Amino acid sequence: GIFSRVKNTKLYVNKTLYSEFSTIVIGSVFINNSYTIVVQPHNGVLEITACQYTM
Amino acid sequence: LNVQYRINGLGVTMDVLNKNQKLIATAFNNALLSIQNGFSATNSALAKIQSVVNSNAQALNSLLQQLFNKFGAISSSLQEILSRLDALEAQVQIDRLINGRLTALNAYVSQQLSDISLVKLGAALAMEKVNECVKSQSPRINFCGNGNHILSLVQNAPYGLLFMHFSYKPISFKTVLVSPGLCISGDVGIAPKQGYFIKHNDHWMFTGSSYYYPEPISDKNVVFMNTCSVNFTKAPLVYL
Amino acid sequence: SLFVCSNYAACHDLLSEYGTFCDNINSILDEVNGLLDTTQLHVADTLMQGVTLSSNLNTNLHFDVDNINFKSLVGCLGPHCGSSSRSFFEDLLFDKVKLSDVGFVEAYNNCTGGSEIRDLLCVQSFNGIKVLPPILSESQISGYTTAATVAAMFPPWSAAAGIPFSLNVQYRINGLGVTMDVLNKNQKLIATAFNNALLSIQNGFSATNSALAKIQSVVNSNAQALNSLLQQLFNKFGAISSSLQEILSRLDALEAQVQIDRLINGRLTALNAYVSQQLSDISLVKLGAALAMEKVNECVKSQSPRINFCGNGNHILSLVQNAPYGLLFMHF
Amino acid sequence: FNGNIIGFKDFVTNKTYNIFPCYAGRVSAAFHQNASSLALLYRNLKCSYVLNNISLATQPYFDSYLGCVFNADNLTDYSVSSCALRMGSGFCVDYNSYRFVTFEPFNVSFVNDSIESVGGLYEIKIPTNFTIVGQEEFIQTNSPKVTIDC
Amino acid sequence: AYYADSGMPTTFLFSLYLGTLLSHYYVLPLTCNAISSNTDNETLQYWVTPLSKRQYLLKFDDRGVITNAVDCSSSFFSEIQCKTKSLLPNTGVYDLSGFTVKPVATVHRRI
Ligand SMILES: *[C@@H]1O[C@H](CO)[C@@H](O)[C@H](O)[C@H]1NC(C)=O
Ligand SMILES: *[C@@H]1O[C@H](CO)[C@@H](O)[C@H](O)[C@H]1NC(C)=O
Ligand SMILES: *[C@@H]1O[C@H](CO)[C@@H](O)[C@H](O)[C@H]1NC(C)=O
Ligand SMILES: *[C@@H]1O[C@H](CO)[C@@H](O)[C@H](O)[C@H]1NC(C)=O
Ligand SMILES: *[C@@H]1O[C@H](CO)[C@@H](O)[C@H](O)[C@H]1NC(C)=O
Ligand SMILES: *[C@@H]1O[C@H](CO)[C@@H](O)[C@H](O)[C@H]1NC(C)=O
Repeated sequence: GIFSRVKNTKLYVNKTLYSEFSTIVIGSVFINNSYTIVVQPHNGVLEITACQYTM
Repeated sequence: LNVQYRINGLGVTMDVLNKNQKLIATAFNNALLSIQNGFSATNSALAKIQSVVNSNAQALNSLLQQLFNKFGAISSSLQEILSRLDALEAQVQIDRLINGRLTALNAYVSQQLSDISLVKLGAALAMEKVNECVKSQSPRINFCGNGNHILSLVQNAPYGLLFMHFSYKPISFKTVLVSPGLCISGDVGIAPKQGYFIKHNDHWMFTGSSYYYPEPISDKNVVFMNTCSVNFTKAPLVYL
Repeated sequence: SLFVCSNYAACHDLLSEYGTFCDNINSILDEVNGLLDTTQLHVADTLMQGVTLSSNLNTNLHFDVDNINFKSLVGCLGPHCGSSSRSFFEDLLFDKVKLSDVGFVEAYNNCTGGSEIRDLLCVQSFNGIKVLPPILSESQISGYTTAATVAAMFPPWSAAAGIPFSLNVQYRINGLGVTMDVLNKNQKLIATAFNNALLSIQNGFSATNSALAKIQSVVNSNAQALNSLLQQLFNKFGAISSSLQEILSRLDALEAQVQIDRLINGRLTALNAYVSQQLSDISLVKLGAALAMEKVNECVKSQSPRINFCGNGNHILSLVQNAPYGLLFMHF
Repeated sequence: FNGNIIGFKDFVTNKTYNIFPCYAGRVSAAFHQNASSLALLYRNLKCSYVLNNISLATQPYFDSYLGCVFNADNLTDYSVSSCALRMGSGFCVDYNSYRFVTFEPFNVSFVNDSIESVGGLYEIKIPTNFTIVGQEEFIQTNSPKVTIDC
Repeated sequence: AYYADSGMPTTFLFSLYLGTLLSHYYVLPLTCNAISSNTDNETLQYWVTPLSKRQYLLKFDDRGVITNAVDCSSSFFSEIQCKTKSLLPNTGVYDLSGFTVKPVATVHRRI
């Protein structure tokens, strides 16, 4: 098991304030099997892809 | 009269008790007030009473938690084991769980019988104190009270009994010259009944074992003997 | 986590959710130790209920008076007796019983400093079955007994109802029937009789005396119980082996869980039976301690008209001396 | 006698060895509600063995009869008549860092009077004032009648 | 999976059934044109910490909010703290059953 803490990166854009960080991925072999899970954010909302597709 | 007669067995004479009965009355009242106000603190009586109550509650709670233990099975609830598993293949699987609960109950009742037997022995000691120190009094040392015991009242307590061992404790002492044993020059000994012999201005007087009070020599405080020993204070003019 | 299973990870990992079945064992063991040290404290309290010693009391110098030998009942020297702990009689009693508090701490201390493996205490103490020393060492109890014995004779008298030892035996023997006309003229005979009684008592431990029989029986019973408990770990219990390394190494870590569950619950129920028997034995020891305290404050400190209680026959006096895991009385 | 291994003998060097079990014991740690540190005490051990087998010394410590105690200054001369953290053999520890001291539950009542008899008389402290005190005692006579069904 | 935007502890998100034993984890690099911008923007501070089978003493308030937790394995203090289920245990001696000894591994017995 693991534990990861993320510090918000308050980056300022022209008249807009956003915050984006890295993307975390978990797996065992990273092939068309093992049920890989990728968790990535898109400007304030998390998107999780639990599909076991190739990379 | 009971406290006055019982306090004589320790050594103090009635010459002081008869003139200080009000002191005994106020001492008893103060003792009862101290006993009644003693439960507010961490008294030993409430400690063992709450220990017995909490021990019974802890035993019942531990027994109830035994039903929630897995015992090597998949779960502890009966509905899950008889619903998820088939009614035909779960018999041998539930047999170990049911005999485990039965042996746990057997161990609990065995410990309960042992504890109840200990309770019976304690009750025997309690009845012995009730009919030995409360109702009457016998010459036993350090039994009805850790010290100079006088009386012992009884009051009901939650799951047991409570006793008021009215002891006898002194406050101030006094240095004095004592002399156990004495004998007349006519080849006859003298022994103190309950106390010692104290010389006081060329005169031999007897005092109690727990109260310095020089009283004259009489027959109720002298154990007569037939011949004098060797390590006795030789002193004439002490004829009775 | 020591006697239940060795210092491994597979056994400790399974003992997380199943660890609630050993909490009651630890609690009952703590309760047993509580009864033991509370009874020991009550015994130490009843041995000095009304003692009153003197500051100018030289135990090593002034220890004999009125033709009666008290050398074996005195065991301290100087203001602080640090080098001297027990008396001569206690030394003779503890010489034949080496498994005392000092013996246990010596056997446990000389386990890693360099010696020869000839005892089972090192294998017992390294498997979680250790014997902690009592809250009061044998030296403290021996000093308490010595103080009581000395206070019973030197003024002020405490354990002799406020009367000298010679006067106590002379007044007590009158209750049996003999008058003081014979006792007053034969005080030297009583003194030499007491000296001969002490000599016979001291020299009686060399043979198969009843005191050493029960003392060694108690020590051997405790050692046998600990050995039998340790042998339970070596039992197969229906498994292929008894060692944890073999069962967690030869068999797979996934299919051995259900197989090790029966072995672990068997060891736990064996421990539960052992602590139950230990509680029963400790309760019996508590009752025996109650009887011992009754004799201490009923026949040693004072005397009451009771028949065949302080001695099988015409009892006169009853001295007290410390013994390994108990007390010893001299029913004169 | 029981049947356990205690040694062996190598077949390649003709050497014999005696197997001695290594240290696998416990450690006692006394804690007080008003304190912050802990008084670690290793029963039946030497300070050199603990320092050469656990870690380096970082807290004040000294040897003792029971073993090597940590974070507790030893003071054998001091005596207390009431202790709450008993360690055994008449030794107690208490928060002032804890201090290793000795405890005696009860002490005899020493007096400044002579022992021998001068002129055929002795010295005994007899009372002159008295106050009847009241003690307490609870004896468990009845117990809750528990019932369990089948 | 558990995430928490506000507060110290974290809440539940979901649970699935995979069966396959997980063995790795990675951090995808960012082909981003503006990350530092000549030390004028926030950089990356991604941290990870491994876990193990341990046990704590979680204290819940009147509103069910975690405030203090005992490690139970950091030192002997945590063991005594979580042994009696109290942040400030009572006085007395505490025999720590389960003291670390750090032994060696023994395998492949030879005949
Ligand atoms: C895994 O899926 C990809 C799809 O892009 C495919 O090209 C590849 O051949 C697959 N792997 C195997 C071993 O068939
Ligand atoms: C008490 O008796 C002993 C032996 O009979 C004797 O030596 C001693 O002098 C006596 N004590 C006194 C004060 O005479
Ligand atoms: C070891 O002892 C055996 C037994 O006598 C002997 O034959 C042999 O030469 C010795 N040395 C070695 C290296 O085996
Ligand atoms: C602990 O400290 C508090 C601080 O006021 C004090 O009131 C209390 O008596 C102390 N208790 C002990 C046992 O030292
Ligand atoms: C600690 O104990 C030793 C004896 O084991 C003693 O010599 C030493 O003085 C003690 N330390 C003190 C009192 O500071
Ligand atoms: C005995 O002590 C009590 C304690 O309060 C005191 O009130 C009383 O006056 C004393 N007796 C005498 C005779 O002074």
